[PDB]
Amino acid sequence: KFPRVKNWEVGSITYDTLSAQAQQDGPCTPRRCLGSLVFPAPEQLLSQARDFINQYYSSIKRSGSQAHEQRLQEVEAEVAATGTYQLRESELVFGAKQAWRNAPRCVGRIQWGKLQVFDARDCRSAQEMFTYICNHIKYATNRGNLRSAITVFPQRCPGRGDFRIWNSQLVRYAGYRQQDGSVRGDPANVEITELCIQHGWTPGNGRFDVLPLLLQAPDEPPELFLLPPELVLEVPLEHPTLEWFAALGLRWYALPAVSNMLLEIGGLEFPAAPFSGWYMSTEIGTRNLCDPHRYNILEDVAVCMDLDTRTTSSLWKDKAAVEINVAVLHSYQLAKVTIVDHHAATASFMKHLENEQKARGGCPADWAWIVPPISGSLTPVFHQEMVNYFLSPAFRYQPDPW
Amino acid sequence: KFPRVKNWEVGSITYDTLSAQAQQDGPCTPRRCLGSLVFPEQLLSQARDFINQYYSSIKRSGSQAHEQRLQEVEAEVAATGTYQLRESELVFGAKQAWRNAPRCVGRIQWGKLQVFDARDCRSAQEMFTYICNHIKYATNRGNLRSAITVFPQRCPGRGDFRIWNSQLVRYAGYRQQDGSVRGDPANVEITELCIQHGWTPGNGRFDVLPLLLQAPDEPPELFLLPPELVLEVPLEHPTLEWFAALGLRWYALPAVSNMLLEIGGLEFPAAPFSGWYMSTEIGTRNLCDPHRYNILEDVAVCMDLDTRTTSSLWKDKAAVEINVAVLHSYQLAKVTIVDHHAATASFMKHLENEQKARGGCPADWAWIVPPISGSLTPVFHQEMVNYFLSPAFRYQPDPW
Ligand code: HEM
Ligand code: HEM
Ligand SMILES: Cc1cc(N)nc(COc2cc(CCN3CCC(F)CC3)cc(F)c2F)c1
Ligand SMILES: Cc1cc(N)nc(COc2cc(CCN3CCC(F)CC3)cc(F)c2F)c1
Ligand SMILES: C[C@H](O)[C@H](O)[C@H]1CNc2nc(N)[nH]c(=O)c2N1
Ligand SMILES: C[C@H](O)[C@H](O)[C@H]1CNc2nc(N)[nH]c(=O)c2N1
Ligand SMILES: [Ca+2]
Ligand SMILES: [Ca+2]
Ligand SMILES: [Cl-]
Ligand SMILES: [Cl-]
Ligand SMILES: [Gd]
Ligand SMILES: [Zn+2]
Repeated sequence: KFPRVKNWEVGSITYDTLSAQAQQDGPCTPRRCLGSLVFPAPEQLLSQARDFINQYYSSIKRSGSQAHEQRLQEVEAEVAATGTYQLRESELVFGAKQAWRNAPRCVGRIQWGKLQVFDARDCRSAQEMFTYICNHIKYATNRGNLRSAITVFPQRCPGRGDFRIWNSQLVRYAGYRQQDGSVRGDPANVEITELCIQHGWTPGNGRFDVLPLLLQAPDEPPELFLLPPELVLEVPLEHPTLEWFAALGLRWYALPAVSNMLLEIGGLEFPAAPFSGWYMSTEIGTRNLCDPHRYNILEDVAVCMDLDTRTTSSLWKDKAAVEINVAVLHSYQLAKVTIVDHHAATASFMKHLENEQKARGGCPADWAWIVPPISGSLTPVFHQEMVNYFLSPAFRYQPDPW
Repeated sequence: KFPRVKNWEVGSITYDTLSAQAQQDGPCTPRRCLGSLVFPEQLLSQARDFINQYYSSIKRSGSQAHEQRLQEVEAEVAATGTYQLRESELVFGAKQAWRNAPRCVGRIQWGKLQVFDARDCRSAQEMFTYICNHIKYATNRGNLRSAITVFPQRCPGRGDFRIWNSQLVRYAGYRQQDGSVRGDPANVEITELCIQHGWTPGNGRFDVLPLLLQAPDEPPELFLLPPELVLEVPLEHPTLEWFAALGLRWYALPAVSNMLLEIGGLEFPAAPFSGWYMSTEIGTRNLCDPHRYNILEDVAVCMDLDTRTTSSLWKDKAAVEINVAVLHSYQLAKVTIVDHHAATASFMKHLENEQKARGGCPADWAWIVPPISGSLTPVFHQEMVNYFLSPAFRYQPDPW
């Protein structure tokens, strides 16, 4: 049939009929589920192009119209002559919003229809690429009143290299491999930090050194660009009632801007299409600051809190982590930088699921990524069964360009 | 063909070679993953493969004893349509079924399991006696001890032994003409069955239900558990003195009673098992789930938390203190309990042991990761592979 999906908080039941439209296959089989893994041609292009055009003309309630038939005929002829085609500008906007809407691991998809799409398909150099990125960062940051945005650089085409942003995000803190084997700064960024240095970047020695951008124009080594400090909004972390917390000297940046995914629309591939929204506080407070392999501050906050860290049964870890998340939310609200906490984010996502159930009969969702990393069952998505599948247009992971 | 499995905290890689022996099929397809759903004579080949497991396990594979049990079960199935496990095979099967349970974080303990053979049971009155012995043994005055009691297997033409209750110890749930529930909302159905089959309903929030035991082809029989048999822990907080006044309690012994145990093609629809609690089961799920006791906002109000904005994390702060209360109250009463940090660390060790022992371990990430402080535990960062091995515990249709 169709997967029967239950919400255990309410007792309610839906069927995900949308999953039957899934194209690209996932990693699970009847023998074994791999849902927990992080990373698990004209006729095929036309089939994807056709389906996307159908999606576009459905969205504007013009299916089967003359304009619909003619755009299909047009895409066919371009593919027949060139082996590829070009999106109309309207199709690109629609495609990027659909890719977000289709992203199973994104809890912020209530917002998918409110996405500023910057068309950078006529970009020609790394320098111009940097200008686009700075305007993106300026637009999206908006002095702390964050606006979702994506900039789409030229599509992959035969006979020419890709545009690529080497950095995984537009704003990342350096992670300097200390000589012991430890890291100063963000350990997630040791590799890209070493690539920046190797490409001419004079490194700092702080824990919150903003990395430069390594931008790759087609058939070119990456070129290094320093973000103007006034462009990179940061929030000093303090706690509303733990006054020593500010002395920890913690900071995070305003703008989460993923820059290393591939955007796929109607068979066309955009290997450089950085996108940004605003943070959910648990990404900063729990993951970025408390992961053992990230900044790993949990035990130092707990010790400062004078918690009994000798036994796990005191739940000092849970107490310290809550306060770190309180500090993150308080600090962003204090600095007037958009942020959403995980209760509000997951409530909005439940509303997204209900909208998508009526709109499309389902919503691809990756439960382990939608459930926040603290307080899981205190949010409503915990009790919501979810079906994970791949729709297109899509954001996709891609090999690192080096 | 062998799934690569990464630990993101350490960077370590293993390959799950055990998944290739997945006996049955799970709910997932290449088209769509359904891992988050709670409920997704040829009997000879099952029986054969289990016997091979058993003798491989005692390093007697292909031996004379192996070849003899083989032909024995063959002849038994030919004579009777079913066959009987040797007592030791039953012990090995019960332990394996636990060991193969992907959603159980407690499997570091899988080798210590007291198996109680009740296959000689008939009538519900005998069920009740086997069950009180289990309960007394497993409770052990708060020094909790894992156990299973195996009742007679399903066989053709004969009815089934069924414990109608989902656990041996369940709190009642009652409704009123404001729609709400007093007691445990999860037990409204079993509670009205007990009423309909005789039981006199209390009016409390922690009224222990009676047992509805059913022998083959008779109706289920009410049995009341003796009060001195069901060890409960009044919940108090080490520093929030008003917490005691909320009158919260839970019971010592988690004893699942409604799952089907499957061994070498045989099926036991009544084989209750028990361990001890992980504290987040009580403090987070049973007390704080919106459809269970749902006490979170009650506690937050008593903590003078700001419940009118989500961003004060009042739900998170209240939940931690409820779990602290649970841990403190079980320790004070000297009832075995384990916190989610210690439990997930032990499961990591179990994964390492199982990787060496059989090249993998079926694990359902969504159930291994605790419902609070997820990424603060090491299992959050451990990729896992979920598949079905046999012997196994399975869900089964309710007996009505
Ligand atoms: C506006 C507020 C937004 C919020 C609160 C939000 C939140 C999140 C969170 C918490 C995750 C999990 C990431 C992780 O833990 O690694 C995620 C993933 C993701 N987000 Fe959203 N996001 C927002 C905007 C966007 C936008 C504007 C796009 C694209 C246009 C987008 C696309 C994605 C994708 C593709 C992923 C999945 C990456 C992966 O598969 O690992 N998000 N988001
Ligand atoms: C001894 C300490 C034990 C601990 C701390 C423990 C912990 C847990 C937890 C937290 C779950 C998830 C259940 C839920 O949240 O709904 C679970 C499931 C399970 N346990 Fe264990 N358990 C223990 C003993 C046992 C024993 C002795 C058996 C059988 C011999 C067993 C068999 C199972 C099975 C079959 C499940 C899956 C049930 C489901 O799908 O919800 N467990 N356990
Ligand atoms: C727009 C937006 C808003 C918001 N609030 N949050 C996000 C976070 O989006 C992503 C986060 C990550 C984390 C890196 N993750 C670590 C382990 C492995 F290295 C795999 C990569 C990866 C990724 F691909 C993402 F898309 C995005
Ligand atoms: C021995 C032991 C120790 C321990 N510490 N914990 C457990 C908990 O084992 C189980 C928990 C549940 C959750 C119930 N829930 C009801 C609503 C729906 F029907 C889905 C299931 C079901 C179940 F079948 C279990 F086995 C067992
Ligand atoms: C092993 C596991 O899949 C991995 O650590 C995942 C789990 N869920 C997650 N969920 C989110 N939102 N982000 C993550 O990085 C992860 N990590
Ligand atoms: C929808 C979701 O799969 C369901 O609520 C699961 C999630 N993980 C769980 N994990 C545990 N330990 N116990 C549960 O009951 C659940 N419920
Ligand atoms: Ca009324
Ligand atoms: Ca108040
Ligand atoms: Cl991040
Ligand atoms: Cl329980
Ligand atoms: Gd203070
Ligand atoms: Zn799956």
